[PDB]
Amino acid sequence: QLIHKDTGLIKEDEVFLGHIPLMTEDGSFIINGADRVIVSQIHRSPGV
Amino acid sequence: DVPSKIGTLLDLSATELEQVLYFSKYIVLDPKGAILNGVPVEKRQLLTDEEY
Amino acid sequence: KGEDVPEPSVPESFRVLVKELQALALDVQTLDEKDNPVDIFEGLASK
Amino acid sequence: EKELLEEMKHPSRARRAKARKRLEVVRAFLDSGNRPEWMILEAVPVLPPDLRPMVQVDGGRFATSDLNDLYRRLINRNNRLKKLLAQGAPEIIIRNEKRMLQEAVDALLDNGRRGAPVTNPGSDRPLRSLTDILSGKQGRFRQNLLGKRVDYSGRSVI
Amino acid sequence: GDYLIHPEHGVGQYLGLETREVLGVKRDYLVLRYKGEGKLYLPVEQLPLLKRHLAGRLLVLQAKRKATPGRAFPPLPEWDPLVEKGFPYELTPDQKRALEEVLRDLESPHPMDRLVSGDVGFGKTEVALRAAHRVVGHGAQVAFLVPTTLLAEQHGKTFRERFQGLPVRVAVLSRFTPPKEEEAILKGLAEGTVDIVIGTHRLLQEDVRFRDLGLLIVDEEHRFGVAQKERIRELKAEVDTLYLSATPIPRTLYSALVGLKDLSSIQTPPPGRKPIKTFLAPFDPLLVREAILFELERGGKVFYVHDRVASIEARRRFLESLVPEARIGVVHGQMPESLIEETMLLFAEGAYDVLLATTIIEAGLDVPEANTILIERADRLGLATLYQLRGRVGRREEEAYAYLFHPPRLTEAAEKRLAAIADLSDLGSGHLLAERDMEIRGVGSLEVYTELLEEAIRK
Amino acid sequence: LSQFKDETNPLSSLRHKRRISALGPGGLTRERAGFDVRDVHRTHYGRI
DNA sequence: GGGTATTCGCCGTAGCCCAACCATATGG
DNA sequence: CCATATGGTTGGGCTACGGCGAATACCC
Repeated sequence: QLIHKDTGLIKEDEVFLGHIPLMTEDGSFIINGADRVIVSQIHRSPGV
Repeated sequence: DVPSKIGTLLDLSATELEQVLYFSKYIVLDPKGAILNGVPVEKRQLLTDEEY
Repeated sequence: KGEDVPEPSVPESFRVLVKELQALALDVQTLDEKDNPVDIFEGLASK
Repeated sequence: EKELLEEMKHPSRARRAKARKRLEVVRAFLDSGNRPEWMILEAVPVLPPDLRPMVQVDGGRFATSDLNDLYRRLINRNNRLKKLLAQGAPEIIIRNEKRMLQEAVDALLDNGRRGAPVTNPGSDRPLRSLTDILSGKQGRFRQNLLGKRVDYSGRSVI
Repeated sequence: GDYLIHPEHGVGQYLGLETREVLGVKRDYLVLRYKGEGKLYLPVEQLPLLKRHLAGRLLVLQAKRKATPGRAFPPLPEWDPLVEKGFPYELTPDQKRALEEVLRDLESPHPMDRLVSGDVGFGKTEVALRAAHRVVGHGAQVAFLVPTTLLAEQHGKTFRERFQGLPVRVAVLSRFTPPKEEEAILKGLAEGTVDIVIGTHRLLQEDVRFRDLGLLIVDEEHRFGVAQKERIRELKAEVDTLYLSATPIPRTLYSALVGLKDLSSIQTPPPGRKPIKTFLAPFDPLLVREAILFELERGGKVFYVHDRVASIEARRRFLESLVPEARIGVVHGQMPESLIEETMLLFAEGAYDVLLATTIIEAGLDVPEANTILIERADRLGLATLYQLRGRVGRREEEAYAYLFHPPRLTEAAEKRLAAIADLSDLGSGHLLAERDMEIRGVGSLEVYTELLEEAIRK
Repeated sequence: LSQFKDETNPLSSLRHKRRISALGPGGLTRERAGFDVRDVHRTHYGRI
């Protein structure tokens, strides 16, 4: 949404914003034909 | 390398050779009977180029 | 040809050390025990 | 060295140590018989091209030895200074170019000790110095003299 | 639900009204979708801003033009003497050797395919003049192209000067030619009452006819245009053409000019056409102070160029803050040309001192007293302009000084390009070889060349 | 974590999916790695 | 000043932007 | 009727820890 603060120029504009890889039905990731996998990370939680 | 050989023998630092080698300060090679503005000139003493 | 190998003389690795040392423009006094500078090339590439 | 010995007779142990270090240097130059005037460089060597092999890969690209393009930079520096001295230029350009030539020597000997490592433009890994050819694991000592591959060998399981 | 003649964003569609949310304010807007759904909902208060509604053809053609020689122009031992006596001046023996060499190629029936880097000296139209009087020696016409109207003017001037008492009909046709006289010249070269036609893009655009298209003088074709080269090829139905393109195409055809096009340049610049003191450098304003001090010591004139979109004027105001002494203008174009010639006569009157020009086209004169030149964006340029600047600074025997300002050293191809600019002293083929190196860097097939050349013979 | 997907068997793929880790950009290093990042706390019981 | 740890530091560990040129639009 | 302003066409060119150390103040 182009919303000019002083003008009020209202231009709605959808934009193409990249090609997002999709997790497959089993859950994998074909990347460049090849198959990736992501191992989930643990770390210390935030807080006090 | 630490120390610098020029800074070893001619008793200076990397900044001083930075000034004389890469042209930021003059160093006097002959005092020529001059004066370093009240204090006299003495060989191996740094000096800015405009003041030179 | 079916013989034993020859025996390598002054090392060519050590030669390329001498070459890069002179590329840093340094003297190496490679010598015998009696101070003969044995040019390992024996005059191959030395004037 | 006499007054350095006088400082050795002077009780200031700190200045004793400093004059002692400088005395070690000057004593080493004395027994060495070296001329300390040789520490200023004029006669730049030339590396033989088998030692700096710019041999070409299949796809046009090369075994780009970084010191060769550094040598090119130095040649342009030298000839720029030569033509600048050959015309009676104003001194500021002369001084700037002499300084830049000094930078060229400084980066060629070892890039990135004074200032940043000037890489190839369009790249950020540096130009592998002659010291880098010498020093380091991939440097001459550790790489080329301590670990290698071998012909007439085999490998299987037991 | 209505179309719109919308001024400032093209096609508009009034699709009703939109009462939309300014953050607290319900202003009214118009439902407007544009070209590619330009979904602007402008405030309705701006009511007046809205009203309610490939080359292989020419390759095989020029290959056949290679495969078909055509007519010869025999040497005509009165026609070239008739013009040749009229030149009261020495010619370069290199250029004279090239002159009678390409005249011998005119005597060949083959299509004359010559390039010569004859740039500045003892009349550089002179070879074209005597070749043209051979061409009209058989009455054939002389097409003459040009990069710009001013050079066309100057060359047709020199043709008129050469042909005062010689009936070789020259005529200029471009933008500045009056329209009745434009089609008069079009009809006349169409009638053969004109022998030499002169001008820029209009000649390629204006529908021309040739009684006998004998000569086609092209010159510095890189700025004339590569598609304009193809329009020349359209106007090249098997004719014989002259190329003084000293500054050539950037090796999209210039390496192909090696081999088939006759590379007949002249060398040996006049020792007395001496170089200018080149100083490639970074920028520093104190060196500028020194240089302009030298130029006011000689009382000369100053060249400094600005090519960036940034304000020529506030830059000039910064200069005047540094240098309140001189009097500087702004020769950014997009101006009425009265201002242009007024600046010309202001640097003739010379109380104006620093020519803040902005193009080598805007530096298209060599003022004699302009004996310094200051360039800061030569990285973002091209070499022909560079030594045209070099050829536009300094009168002879006045040792001018070229100052070139480049603090960024981060454009390695352009860096060594400026290096191989500033190494060159003067026109000792560094024109040629510097262009050679440049276009080697610029672009960087005989198999399909002679292959389809054979089937062109089969045609 | 952009790891090569392994498919030596279905169990290999499954265990590779169910693998979890403690390293990564923002994980830890092997240099200062002690035993607290190596031993098993009592709170891992029935948990890991 | 001679000597004391000290305390923390350093080193090591892929975008226009104009330049000619042309026709297109317009008020005295 | 001409002019000056519009814009269109290429042209051509480029963009956080550890060991030692080094000031760091400090005892008599």
